[PDB]
Amino acid sequence: PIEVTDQNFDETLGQHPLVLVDFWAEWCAPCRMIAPILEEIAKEYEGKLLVAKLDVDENPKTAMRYRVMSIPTVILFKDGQPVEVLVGAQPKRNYQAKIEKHL
Ligand SMILES: [Cl-]
Ligand SMILES: [Cl-]
Ligand SMILES: [Cl-]
Ligand SMILES: [Cl-]
Ligand SMILES: [Cl-]
Ligand SMILES: [Cl-]
Repeated sequence: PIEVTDQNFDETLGQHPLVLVDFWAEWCAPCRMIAPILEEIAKEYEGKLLVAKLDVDENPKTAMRYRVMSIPTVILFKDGQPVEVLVGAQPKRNYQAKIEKHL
């Protein structure tokens, strides 16, 4: 699980096939809840998926870009292009479902 920033967000996206981007903030409790879940996700799909984390407090223009207004927001990118969105703090199986739809 790596960090993405306003500078390298587009590099990372065009550099990897499948990228799961977690829009989060340090002060958010449902963020903290899915955080260990998303790295089990990272392990499970270690070779076909890159998990990235976007701090919306440090990267407001990136959050503004995709209009991420409420977090635990997870967006799936399939070829630099967004294909799935998960808006709540959710069970691991819900992420697994949308990842495998594009595997
Ligand atoms: Cl690629
Ligand atoms: Cl920014
Ligand atoms: Cl939530
Ligand atoms: Cl459950
Ligand atoms: Cl499990
Ligand atoms: Cl689950």
